[PDB]
Amino acid sequence: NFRVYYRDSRDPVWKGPAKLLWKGEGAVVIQDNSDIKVVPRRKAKIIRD
Amino acid sequence: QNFRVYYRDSRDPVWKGPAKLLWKGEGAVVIQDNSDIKVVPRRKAKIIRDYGKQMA
Amino acid sequence: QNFRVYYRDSRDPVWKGPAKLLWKGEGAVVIQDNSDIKVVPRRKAKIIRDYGKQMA
Amino acid sequence: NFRVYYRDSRDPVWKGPAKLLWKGEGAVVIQDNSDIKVVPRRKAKII
Amino acid sequence: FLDGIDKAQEEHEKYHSNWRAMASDFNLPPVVAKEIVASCDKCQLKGEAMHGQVDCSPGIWQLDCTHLEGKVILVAVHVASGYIEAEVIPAETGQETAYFLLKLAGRWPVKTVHTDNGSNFTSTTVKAACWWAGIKQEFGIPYNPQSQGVIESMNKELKKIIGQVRDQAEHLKTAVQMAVFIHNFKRKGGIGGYSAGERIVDIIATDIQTKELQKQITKIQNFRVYYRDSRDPVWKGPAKLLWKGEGAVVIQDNSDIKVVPRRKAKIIRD
Amino acid sequence: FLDGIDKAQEEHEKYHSNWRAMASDFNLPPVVAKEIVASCDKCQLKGEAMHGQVDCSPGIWQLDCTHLEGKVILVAVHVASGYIEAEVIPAETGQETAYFLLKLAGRWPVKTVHTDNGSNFTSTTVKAACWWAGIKQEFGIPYNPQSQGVIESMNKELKKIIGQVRDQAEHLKTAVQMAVFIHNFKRKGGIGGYSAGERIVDIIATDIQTKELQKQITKIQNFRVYYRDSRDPVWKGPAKLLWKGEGAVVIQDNSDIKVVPRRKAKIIRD
Amino acid sequence: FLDGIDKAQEEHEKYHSNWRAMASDFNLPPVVAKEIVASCDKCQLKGEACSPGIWQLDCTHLEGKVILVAVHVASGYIEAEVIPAETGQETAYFLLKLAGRWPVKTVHTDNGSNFTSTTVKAACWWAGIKQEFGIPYNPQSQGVIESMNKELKKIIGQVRDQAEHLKTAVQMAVFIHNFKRKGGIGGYSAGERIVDIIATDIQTKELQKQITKIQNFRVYYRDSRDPVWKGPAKLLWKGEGAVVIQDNSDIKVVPRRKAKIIRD
Amino acid sequence: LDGIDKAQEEHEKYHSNWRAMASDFNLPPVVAKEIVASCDKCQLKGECSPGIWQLDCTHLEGKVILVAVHVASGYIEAEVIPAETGQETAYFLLKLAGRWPVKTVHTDNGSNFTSTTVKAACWWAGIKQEFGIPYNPQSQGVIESMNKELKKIIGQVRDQAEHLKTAVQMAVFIHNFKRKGGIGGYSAGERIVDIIATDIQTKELQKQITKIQNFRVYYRDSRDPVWKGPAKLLWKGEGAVVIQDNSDIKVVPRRKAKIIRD
DNA sequence: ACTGCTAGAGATTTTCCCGCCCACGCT
DNA sequence: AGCGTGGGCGGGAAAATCTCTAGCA
DNA sequence: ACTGCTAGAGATTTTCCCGCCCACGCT
DNA sequence: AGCGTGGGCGGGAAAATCTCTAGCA
Ligand SMILES: C[C@@H]1CCO[C@H]2Cn3cc(C(=O)NCc4ccc(F)cc4F)c(=O)c(O)c3C(=O)N12
Ligand SMILES: C[C@@H]1CCO[C@H]2Cn3cc(C(=O)NCc4ccc(F)cc4F)c(=O)c(O)c3C(=O)N12
Ligand SMILES: [Mg+2]
Ligand SMILES: [Mg+2]
Ligand SMILES: [Mg+2]
Ligand SMILES: [Mg+2]
Repeated sequence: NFRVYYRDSRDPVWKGPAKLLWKGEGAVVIQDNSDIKVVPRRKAKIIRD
Repeated sequence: QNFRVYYRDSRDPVWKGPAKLLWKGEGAVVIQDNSDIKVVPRRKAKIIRDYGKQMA
Repeated sequence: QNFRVYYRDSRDPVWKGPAKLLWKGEGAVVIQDNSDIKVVPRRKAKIIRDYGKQMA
Repeated sequence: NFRVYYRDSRDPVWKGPAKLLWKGEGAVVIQDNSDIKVVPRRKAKII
Repeated sequence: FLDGIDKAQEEHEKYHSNWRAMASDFNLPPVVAKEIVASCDKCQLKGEAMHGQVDCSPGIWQLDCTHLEGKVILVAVHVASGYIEAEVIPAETGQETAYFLLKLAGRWPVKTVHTDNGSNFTSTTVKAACWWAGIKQEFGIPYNPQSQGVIESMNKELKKIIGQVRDQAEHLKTAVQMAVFIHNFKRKGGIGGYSAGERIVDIIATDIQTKELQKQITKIQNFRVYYRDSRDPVWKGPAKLLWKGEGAVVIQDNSDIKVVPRRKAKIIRD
Repeated sequence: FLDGIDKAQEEHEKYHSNWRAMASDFNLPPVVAKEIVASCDKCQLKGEAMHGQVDCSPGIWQLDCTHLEGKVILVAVHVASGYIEAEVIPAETGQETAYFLLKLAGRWPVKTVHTDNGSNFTSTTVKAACWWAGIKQEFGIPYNPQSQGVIESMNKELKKIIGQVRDQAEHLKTAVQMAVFIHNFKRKGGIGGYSAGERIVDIIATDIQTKELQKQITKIQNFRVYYRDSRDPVWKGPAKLLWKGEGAVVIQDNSDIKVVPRRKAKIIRD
Repeated sequence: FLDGIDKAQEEHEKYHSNWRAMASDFNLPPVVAKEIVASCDKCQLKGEACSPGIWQLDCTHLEGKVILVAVHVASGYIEAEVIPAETGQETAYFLLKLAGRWPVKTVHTDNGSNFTSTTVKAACWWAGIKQEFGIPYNPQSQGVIESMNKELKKIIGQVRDQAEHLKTAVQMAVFIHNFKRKGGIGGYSAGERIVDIIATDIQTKELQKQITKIQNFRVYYRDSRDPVWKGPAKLLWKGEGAVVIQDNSDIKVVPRRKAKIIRD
Repeated sequence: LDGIDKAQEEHEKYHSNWRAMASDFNLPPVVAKEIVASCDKCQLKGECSPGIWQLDCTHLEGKVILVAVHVASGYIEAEVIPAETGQETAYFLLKLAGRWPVKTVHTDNGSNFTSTTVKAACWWAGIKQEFGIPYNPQSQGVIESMNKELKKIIGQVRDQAEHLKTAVQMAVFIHNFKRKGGIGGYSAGERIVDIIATDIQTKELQKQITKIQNFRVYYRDSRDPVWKGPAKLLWKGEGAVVIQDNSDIKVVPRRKAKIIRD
């Protein structure tokens, strides 16, 4: 039960937060409001809470 | 039962080995460097038999 | 006249220290990390005093 | 006396050989035939 | 909470302060400073510092289209070995790429493809062809060229070799064939000094010669292992022994590829 | 000359093989393999892998124009501290850069400038102004943004902070001033937890303390070292003693900063 | 070292030298010097209301062109700015400039039309600046501000032939007053004294910053030849084998095993 | 490592070659190759070379299909060619040389395969070429019947594709995999990799022994300083090197041995 | 549910060799 | 006191690894 | 004659502390 | 035999450093 924020692809601005659905070792799938998206760990960051 | 496996671990940019294989299925391979039981998944495996074994 | 010098060496972008200054000129600086007597060019030097020196 | 080859920067090809004139720890000045140019050590090579 | 904590709140409101600045100026423990950096959603950092892992199983095969001299070049690479083929395409359309993949599967034990989301690799024709050949189709993270980085580096390499040997032949595909031959046989080094031709021979030959060997072994060998693990006195089992150790054996109980010491295990003949 | 060596020569003529290729296929020592890699002048490689050294002396100051939202922003940074000053320019013209430089020199002990070869930093007005203020000019490698990159990293930091505080102020340069203020005073950390504003105080204060202490201590202290070097019993001197060691003093005889042991040295009172 | 305490105490009794002199001379920790200068009777001066951010502000309209001149009065540093139009936004912009480069704590100005707009109020609220209007912190340097402005006008009278444009000559002139006007007790140009005062301000405020967390803390202590746990004393200097504390009024050293540190 | 003497009786009685005595007695391969070299009766000629490839033509539906055969494994592929000229064959033969190590090309001397372009490409490659000569005449009918079987596969799978060459690729895939049998019911890949890997093994042992035959061993025996030699080194061991002076297999201690450098 | 990576250049360590010479073993 | 070997050492070649970087658009 | 560098995120190592409890001193 | 104290131990917080990366047009 953590928030996540992310750097969108080919962009410098960041968005979020989103809810985790399935964490992976390189990339995570998440739901922002209706956006089931996968995003690499180097292009995003989870909140510890 | 006498082959050699090159491998690497997660979050590391270098390959390692050669370990000896101990058992194989398809998904998971167990290998042995000096005394370890490395349960390496198939996505990180490198299974060969080098042809410089003629001295070994 | 003990001082604090942060510095690095060639081919390494990691700064090290803090050495004690032993002598200074205009191009060459003599410093001392623990027992080495290092001679550092002026364009590699960092010469400071901590405000937290007041504990030491 | 050392041959030098070099990649001119903002370019992908390579040129050379040529003559060193004065070596520096990051970049070296070079005569090609009459071209006195200094070049980084990450875009060249000394034989 | 402290009044300095609320002033740090105002300071992060006005200036988006560092955690170390607030921990200095108000004598704060670092955890509340980390929370206040985490508080303002405009204070969002630059992500993590660790690269992912490109899967190295022999049944996978990477492809990519690249561009040179206005022409589209299809390159394919075995991920485990770097055996490379490359060709000119007539046009960047999915049917010709499906023909390319059928040549690939007809010449090589290909199970899985792993490409980007380009226009050529998203037709219905490649879907029909990979269903015809039984290929595991898989695509990457939609705009990350890192998961394809092996074949992108090999796109760099063959174009570097084309830069060496474009002069010997007239047209593009001739020097392309010369270059891909030079890399697949003459370029030596890497894993065992070999070129990738000998390496992919090693890979698939040891794959077959090991999997039929263990398939012949496991129908002969069958031993069932009970075990009493640590922190408990129950003798759990039976388990399938993968390999007998010297002080600790390796088994699988129901799903877990686990190690039990021989004093904590018990191998039954059947 | 073995026959396979000239055959390796024709092999590299046809294929430009690896050194390890000719070492394997013809049982060659690696020296002639490296020779034949060095033979073909079309076989020229990717060069050398080590990063150069950007100078760290307190009198130097980086400057560059950058571009954001159609506007040109002139940024200058002190190298040893990371103290930053930046403004919106009217137009990219060297007279306005000279005005910015004269503000810099009038507010800070600036000895040497260090920019790229941009159009604004090449006008004769800048050279007249820096000769008026007595500034040493210096420009970098004509297409290398690396030696001038410590400032570009700060440009990245600056535009990142502009992204944080562009919503607070209405006008652009107002938020820019707020941003450069936030970076110069609020952002703490780095070397010893400091923001750059106290670091540039620290560097210049130690500079205008240490060499004056040194100047007032060298007029008093004057000792001349006649030293016998190693592999030499002759007592060479006199040398200026820089500092007395415990087992090895440091001296300068003619131009050489030598660490000579005290048994190998001889410190005359005058 | 630990016996230099009383021979610093007699120095502050007879001569009443402040904590910097007894700190640097007796090679002491600074906190015992601050406690000795605090323990004096008549050595307790006034508070802050010292300030290094003593900034006088004065507008002038030379050649019908606006020059705003600010002075770091605490060590005699001056700078200025050429301003196109008389409005509050220009003053807010320049005051944010001064606050961005130097830690502007205090500004002394008048209540004129140029310096009294609400954008200036929003700017100094965003910076957190104490502001004065016509009041000198001390009325000594009030004539020195005027004579310094006239001295800068004389410098302009020199170097208007050194430049073509107004503001170019202005920048040349403020450079010249930043360096080419020597003097004082050690021939310093102009900025060496101001970086001295800023460095000393940073050092004393970081020592205040060091001690303001220690005053929460307590140390219950016993001694050698005694398991009794007296206190809770006040910690001066956390030591390696001997710690400096004060129980009631005596500056003592105590073995570290005889200590017990309340962390709040 | 005591199998060195009982390998000799095995190759004397039954004359099994170096692979059998290498794998059974668990030896280094060089001593097995030298014991089968000591066979005064049994020997094998080379040009054997398993890089044998056959070329064949057809013109099906007015479209040229050029068929190559790996003769050593029975592997076959084929490609669609638009026009009958030498440049197409140069492209195809450079394709085969790029993927597989071709060294032996058997073909006819037809007009469609005898331009100078393929001769220039072959000089660039270095391939021994054959023109009408079978290396051994057994598989000559096997190639013909295999091409007829591939035409039968085309007759199967022309309803599996619309275009010609698409069905051609489907068919060569099917003959690469779906046609099985033999001693293991194997695919074509599972035999062609066993064909090519032992070639790499044999040439790697050949190039391994190329350098050693320059070198000599001057050695003395135990309990005596009699410095004999120069023997031939076979296996440089960890404590006991393996040599032979005239005909005796000798394990000799390394201190008792001495190596001439060239 | 996904995932940076790979060939080349000094640089550095390490490891045989050789010769040799100083240290020892025999007439 | 001649003569006949031995052992490590250092000088050096060379061999394995570290590491590090351009570059893939 | 010149020269990549710098702020942040885990990751890992290191180090006070504390409480405590088991080991050891007092009536 | 109760009673009163100490010493390392581990659990854990947390603090320093190391490693590594986006990104600057
Ligand atoms: C018009 C002048 C004339 C000379 O050439 C151009 C081109 N240029 C290019 C970059 C650039 O690519 N920055 C990103 C970057 C990438 C890698 C790295 F190591 C360092 C880096 F800063 C600049 O920053 C920049 O100022 C210029 C410039 O000013 N000019
Ligand atoms: C039209 C499809 C649709 C999807 O997005 C584009 C854009 N793209 C960009 C690169 C690229 O940036 N290569 C240089 C590179 C840089 C960094 C790194 F780690 C690896 C690298 F290869 C490609 O290679 C590539 O194939 C594509 C592509 O195909 N497409
Ligand atoms: Mg792509
Ligand atoms: Mg690509
Ligand atoms: Mg620029
Ligand atoms: Mg730039």
